[PDB]
Amino acid sequence: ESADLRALAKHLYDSYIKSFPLTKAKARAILTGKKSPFVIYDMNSLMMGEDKIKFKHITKEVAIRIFQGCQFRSVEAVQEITEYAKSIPGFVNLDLNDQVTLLKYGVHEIIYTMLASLMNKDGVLISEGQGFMTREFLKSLRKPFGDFMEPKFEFAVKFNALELDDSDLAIFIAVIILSGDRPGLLNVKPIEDIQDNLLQALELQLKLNHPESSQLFAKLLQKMTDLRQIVTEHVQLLQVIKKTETDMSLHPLLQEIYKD
Amino acid sequence: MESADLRALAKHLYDSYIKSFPLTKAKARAILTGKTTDKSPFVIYDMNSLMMGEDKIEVAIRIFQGCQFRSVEAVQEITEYAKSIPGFVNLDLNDQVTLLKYGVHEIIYTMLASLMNKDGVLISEGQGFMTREFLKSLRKPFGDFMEPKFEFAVKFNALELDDSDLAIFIAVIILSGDRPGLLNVKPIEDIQDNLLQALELQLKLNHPESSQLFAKLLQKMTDLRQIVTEHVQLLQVIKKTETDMSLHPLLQEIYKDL
Ligand SMILES: O=C(O)c1ccc(-c2nn(C(=O)c3c(Cl)cccc3C(F)(F)F)c3ccc(Cl)cc23)c(CNc2ccccc2)c1
Repeated sequence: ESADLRALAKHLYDSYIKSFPLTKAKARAILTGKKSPFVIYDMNSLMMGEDKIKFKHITKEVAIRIFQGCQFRSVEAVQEITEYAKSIPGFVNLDLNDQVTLLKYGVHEIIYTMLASLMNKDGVLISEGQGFMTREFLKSLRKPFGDFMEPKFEFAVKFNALELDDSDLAIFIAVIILSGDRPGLLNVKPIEDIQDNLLQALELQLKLNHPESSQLFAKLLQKMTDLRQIVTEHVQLLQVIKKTETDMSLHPLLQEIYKD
Repeated sequence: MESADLRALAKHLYDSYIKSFPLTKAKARAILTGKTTDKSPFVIYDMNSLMMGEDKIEVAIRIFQGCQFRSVEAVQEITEYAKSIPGFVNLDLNDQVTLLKYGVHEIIYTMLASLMNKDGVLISEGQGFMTREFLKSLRKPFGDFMEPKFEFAVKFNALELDDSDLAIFIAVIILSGDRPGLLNVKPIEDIQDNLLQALELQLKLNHPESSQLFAKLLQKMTDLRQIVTEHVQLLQVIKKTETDMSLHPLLQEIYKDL
């Protein structure tokens, strides 16, 4: 069934390109200077970026504005991921509650995984690659906002040293979604059955796409440990931001859209 | 590596695991499932039978200090095992220490699962058996100390690993190049690369019907990392509430800065 695993890999890659506008291939071409993006490195260039990079989220404090900007984009990504999951063979046949449970607990790990595609050591692409926020500008943010963003850079630097491309990541993402260990799942067996195929598919993909990179399969799986740990730490930052930043108050309809 | 070389590394590690850990999973299962009239444990399920166990083999504190002493013993055995992992003792000293500092706990809960079923845990080299319910009913935060380890053990034991498997898995845990503060990640990763290859072949040969067991076993490393985190936070809570309590220097040092 080797031919079958190559086929599943091809299916997921095609769906991945369609579901996610800014591919890792495209983002790397932009970061490496290969139509140049707008750069945000201080407060003034941010003010000129809102009226130039036309962020879809301007509705008075700067660090809050950035954090909520990250929140809005993440809510957009949850919809893109939801559309991608539907293409995973077997996903839409699962019990409806279980699909909702797999997406509820998986989007956070997928977002961080995919955010690494947009980062280098020096910053992160934004607005489908038209803007660029420097690591230094993010690390220097006041309050606990400065420490929210630096962990994602540290993880992305380690993670990106694996040198995965989009065809690799498309299967990795599918594998995260089909985690049979999410709390409250009603029928674990078909989820773990699908994950086995995706796991076979990822293993073959990495041997063929990285024949020199020994044990790349194992090493990528160990990155799920790091992902789970950073999602957990991130949650505890939200609780602190909710309970300390009353300036982080929103319009009730807005609070409601962004509560997840 | 060549298959014959990986089999040789697997055999070396199994051999050293038998030498370093006196109570193997094989022995613990023979005691837990029994039929054996020579290996039968005394069962501790309440306060009185605990008192009768003292004459055969605050209450919640005594138990906690019991786990602490056994934990130090486990660290000693794990440290003796690590020394046998080819390449380990040639590494920079600080990294040897760093690998053990972050590795021993994940290995302790791994091997603790061998001593557990759904109903309790072997103790005192298999001569006793403390029920899960009795531990869950301990007062203050102590009742919540041991139950996460049970939840992991039930799932982990469903993998049906034996000792030859665990020996290689334990080795892979120690040689993690992602531990905070490592100075020379490359030589650690080259060793883990060999150990990961050895584990792959071993699980394929010993569990050929167990699809993707290699992948499933590695994902269990996620669950280990989370239970270590919870344990540490409980220790900080007990430290600030029981000032009469005290820790072993080996344990003291493992918990400083995660
Ligand atoms: O394109 C994406 O998929 C994408 C996804 C996440 C982020 C981003 N999210 N984020 C969070 O805190 C966060 C995460 Cl990880 C997960 C869930 C909720 C949150 C929440 F709610 F808190 F925001 C960051 C913290 C630090 C950094 Cl450097 C980036 C992030 C970004 C960065 N911005 C962006 C804006 C426009 C266009 C492209 C990019 C992009």
